Amino acid sequence: MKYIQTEQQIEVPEGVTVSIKSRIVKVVGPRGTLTKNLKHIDVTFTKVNNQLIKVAVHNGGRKHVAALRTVKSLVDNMITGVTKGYKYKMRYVYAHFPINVNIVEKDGAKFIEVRNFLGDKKIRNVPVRDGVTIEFSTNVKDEIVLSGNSVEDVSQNAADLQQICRVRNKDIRKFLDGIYVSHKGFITED
Amino acid sequence: MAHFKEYQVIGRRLPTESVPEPKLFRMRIFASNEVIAKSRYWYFLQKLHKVKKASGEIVSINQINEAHPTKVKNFGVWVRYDSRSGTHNMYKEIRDVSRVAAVETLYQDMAARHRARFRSIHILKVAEIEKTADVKRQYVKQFLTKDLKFPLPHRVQKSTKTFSYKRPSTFY
Amino acid sequence: AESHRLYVKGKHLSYQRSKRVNNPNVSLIKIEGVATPQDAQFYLGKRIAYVYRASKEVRGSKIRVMWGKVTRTHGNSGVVRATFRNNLPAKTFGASVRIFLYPSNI
Amino acid sequence: TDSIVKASNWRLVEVGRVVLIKKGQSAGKLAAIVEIIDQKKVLIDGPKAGVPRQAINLGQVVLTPLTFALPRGARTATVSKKWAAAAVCEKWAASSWAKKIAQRERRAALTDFERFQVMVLRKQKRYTVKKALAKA
Amino acid sequence: VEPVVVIDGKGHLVGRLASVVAKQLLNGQKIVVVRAEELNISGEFFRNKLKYHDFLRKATAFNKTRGPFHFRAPSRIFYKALRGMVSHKTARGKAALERLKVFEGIPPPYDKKKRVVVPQALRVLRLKPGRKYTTLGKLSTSVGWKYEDVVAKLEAKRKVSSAEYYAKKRAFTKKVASANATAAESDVAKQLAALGY
RNA sequence: GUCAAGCGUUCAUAGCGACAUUGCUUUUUGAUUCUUCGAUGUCGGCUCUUCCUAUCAUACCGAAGCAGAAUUCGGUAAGCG
RNA sequence: UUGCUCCACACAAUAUAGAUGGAUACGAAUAAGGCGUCCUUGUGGCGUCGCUGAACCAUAGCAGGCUAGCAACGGUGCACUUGGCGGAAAGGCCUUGGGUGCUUGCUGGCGAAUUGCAAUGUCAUUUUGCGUGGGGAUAAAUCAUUUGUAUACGACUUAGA
Ligand SMILES: [Mg+2]
Ligand SMILES: [Mg+2]
Ligand SMILES: [Mg+2]
Ligand SMILES: [Mg+2]
Ligand SMILES: [Mg+2]
Ligand SMILES: [Mg+2]
Ligand SMILES: [Mg+2]
Ligand SMILES: [Mg+2]
Ligand SMILES: [Mg+2]
Ligand SMILES: [Mg+2]
Ligand SMILES: [Mg+2]
Ligand SMILES: [Mg+2]
Ligand SMILES: [Mg+2]
Ligand SMILES: [Mg+2]
Ligand SMILES: [Mg+2]
Ligand SMILES: [Mg+2]
Ligand SMILES: [Mg+2]
Ligand SMILES: [Mg+2]
Ligand SMILES: [Mg+2]
Ligand SMILES: [Mg+2]
Ligand SMILES: [Mg+2]
Ligand SMILES: [Mg+2]
Ligand SMILES: [Mg+2]
Ligand SMILES: [Mg+2]
Ligand SMILES: [Mg+2]
Ligand SMILES: [Mg+2]
Ligand SMILES: [Mg+2]
Ligand SMILES: [Mg+2]
Ligand SMILES: [Mg+2]
Ligand SMILES: [Mg+2]
Repeated sequence: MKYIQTEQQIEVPEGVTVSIKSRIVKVVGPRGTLTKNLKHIDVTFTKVNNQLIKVAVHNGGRKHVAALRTVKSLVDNMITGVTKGYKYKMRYVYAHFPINVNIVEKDGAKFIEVRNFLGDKKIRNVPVRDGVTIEFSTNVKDEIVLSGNSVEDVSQNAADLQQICRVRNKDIRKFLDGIYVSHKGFITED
Repeated sequence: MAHFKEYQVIGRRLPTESVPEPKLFRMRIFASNEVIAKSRYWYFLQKLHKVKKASGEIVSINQINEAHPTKVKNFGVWVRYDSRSGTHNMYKEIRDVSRVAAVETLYQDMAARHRARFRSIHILKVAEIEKTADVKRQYVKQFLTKDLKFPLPHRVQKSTKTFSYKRPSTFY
Repeated sequence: AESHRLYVKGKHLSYQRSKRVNNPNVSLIKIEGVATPQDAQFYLGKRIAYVYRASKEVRGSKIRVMWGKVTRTHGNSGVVRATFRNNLPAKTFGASVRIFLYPSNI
Repeated sequence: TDSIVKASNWRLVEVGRVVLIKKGQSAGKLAAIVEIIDQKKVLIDGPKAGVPRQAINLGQVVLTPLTFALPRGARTATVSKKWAAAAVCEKWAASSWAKKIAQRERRAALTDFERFQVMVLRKQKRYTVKKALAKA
Repeated sequence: VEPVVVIDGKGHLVGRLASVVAKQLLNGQKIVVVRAEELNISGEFFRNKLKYHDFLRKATAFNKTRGPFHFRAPSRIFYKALRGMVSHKTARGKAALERLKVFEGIPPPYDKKKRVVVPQALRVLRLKPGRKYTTLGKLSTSVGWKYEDVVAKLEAKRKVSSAEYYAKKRAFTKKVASANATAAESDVAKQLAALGY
């Protein structure tokens, strides 16, 4: 159809500074800073009143309009991550062999290492990405908490830890053993 | 056909002994010229009435101009067309300053979106939609908002030389 | 001055040809700076030299000249048709020719 | 602490936008957008220049930075009156764009004697320029 | 109109540049093309990589040393695209192809010479925004070209040298523009402005 | 391949699948007689190379009337046997 | 039987995929940039530009002669030279100074004719040769003989004043 003008609102809270040179977005709030290259979308950012940023598509088809709300969600995730952060909580699900998840140093490269997953002799290793903080819960058993500003990094590192512990050659409606995301929320939220 | 013209064509069905002064049928025809217009006139009168060109005559053909050629108008076009497997009635809205402009846009649009040729299309009705909010189609309704303005990003400048020295820009 | 040129440069492009048959009697000329058949109508009837070099002096010159003339425009982009007194050699495809300003009108 | 988002200021297809016709019968004349027919076509009106009121593709057209206040669908007398009230031609002539159009028309119009005088005056200005450069 | 024309091949579509260069070569113009690793092909990378592997599949079955020679470097991909737009088995087309030089990066002499573009072939002028495209250095590396890192290193060096050139050139054109502005509003400069100059 | 009456302890479609119907292939056999009757050496095996994929095995996977084991259906895949 | 190479200039012969004012150097983006200016030195502020190289530089003088001044101390050609940068094929780019002319920046004086009304009207750059005068260096390879790490024959690998 080629809609003439489609436009999304982006609400900036008070402690957040957003600098958008051409389509490279830098979001600087209290937790730190984040940058996203958006030069694959062809949208137009503008600033209204230092708390509101419009993003708009002009003469855009159905898919080009679809990518605009995606752009709004990406910049909102940047703002939410540098204001509140993200916190993904995973649980260890096992039947007989207790999954042993430790965090270890190998040449300064900060690995999560998983032992005894279904009684395996194979040590699994998931590198902690930059920004992601790993800690282990107290008073909640079998809980590993991945935290950070970047929801991309926290979610992908939690997904790496889930995919590294998938069951081979067994009925997986019965062999449920694994590490699973149980909670997605924020670092500092109430 | 880039300039269609509209013609009133009045034809008669020739006077016999039982019927002097027959009924004078009139059509509005979109055609490139008067030859195509009279051809289309007999095409549609052989579909409506028991008459044909050998047993009838043309009494008038006049080109109808647009009354206000420089007023922007919303048109509803009711059209019947043949597809590859049937016949369909279709209603479209077209925004132009002229009826023949709307009909040219219709023919290009029907050939583009439906692969319908000129031989497969009957214009049932062209009517200027007199009031806003009678405009049904939302591809027309987006051009009737108040204080409408838009840019044209990515301006591509035509070059008349083979080689350019500047590494051009698409600013606008 | 630094320049002494009273001709417009051109390129011998091609014979007149169809997809598979050529005609050496007519040759297609590009003229520098000419992009339009009505811009190329200025050059009709102008006098063309193909100027080339040979090893043997024949009348006290190692430079030999083939003279011809712009006859009509060719196509939409300022190419012209030309005929020469002897047809152009066909190794001169892409070679430079000279379009003189005479016979002058303007 | 300041959000900084770039402008990227375009020329808007809008009523009252002044346009320069590049190709066609008018071809170098100023008109104004009267109404937007659709995305690729508007109704223009150039009664000072002599451009008839017509529908036109925006590809026959370059927009200018100049706007003025015109109502939508304004007829030719209204367009002429508001164009003269905004004094569009005097804004247009003062722009660097129209000075370059006038410059290349003027250099096209030069005769051979004028081109010789341009050469002589350019060498005269060049001598002073190289003196100023070599003392500065 | 130049004795040789140096095209900076960056941001150009390979076929739309190759047909233009083929016509310049056959019309008698010497063409050198630089930065062939920065050429573009329209369509996505996996698309064009499957196209190259489909090309890579065909060879002479009884002797692969007489087959289609699958040349891997981006300048050679451009050369292959430009052959086939030239009757290269005739003497005329051989002489046309002798008028062409294609290089990755910008090596000497051409790094101190003006580079042009062909706006008929520019990707930002031809492709609709949103259409995916391939960079020929990335495609060549995927199909076996060895020298992507060397060309990147030398181009970074060349750009540092070129920016130190251009800083001095702006410092000179500051003075030249100011000295031309001092000669303005004189009786010679107003005389020149009366003639469009 | 589609459709799904029905089978599958209930349950159309895990696996199947009647009555119908749409195709593909040219490794079967017919059909034809266009080429060869101033001759294109006619079966099979041995030897040796390559190619195809409609995949038997091996690699990685998805599904099961997949608890394990062993199977079955399917995907990428002809690299290698 | 004064051979070879380099440099320079005298004349010849071969030619030429095609000289005729100048290939005139940022990089990046293109839903963005360039330039100028200012500060807090940034993904900054302000101003300005594009809408093509239709530009810019260059361009007057017997294919450009001879000569006289004025103004300026600029521009430019050729060699000599100082210093530096350049290895992607650098083989170029930027300099320092002295000569050496020229200058149309301005104003003068003389000459051009008959190439007879056009006839590229010859002014470019590679190969070479040969002539002259100014430097420079003073070998190998192959056959034959020999080896067997080699080998149908060639080839290969060894040896020999
Ligand atoms: Mg698995
Ligand atoms: Mg099992
Ligand atoms: Mg008809
Ligand atoms: Mg359609
Ligand atoms: Mg832009
Ligand atoms: Mg022809
Ligand atoms: Mg042509
Ligand atoms: Mg000829
Ligand atoms: Mg030829
Ligand atoms: Mg000057
Ligand atoms: Mg040539
Ligand atoms: Mg071909
Ligand atoms: Mg350049
Ligand atoms: Mg590689
Ligand atoms: Mg290889
Ligand atoms: Mg099927
Ligand atoms: Mg069931
Ligand atoms: Mg026989
Ligand atoms: Mg045989
Ligand atoms: Mg398969
Ligand atoms: Mg399988
Ligand atoms: Mg195995
Ligand atoms: Mg195989
Ligand atoms: Mg195998
Ligand atoms: Mg700016
Ligand atoms: Mg700035
Ligand atoms: Mg090197
Ligand atoms: Mg001079
Ligand atoms: Mg031996
Ligand atoms: Mg032997």
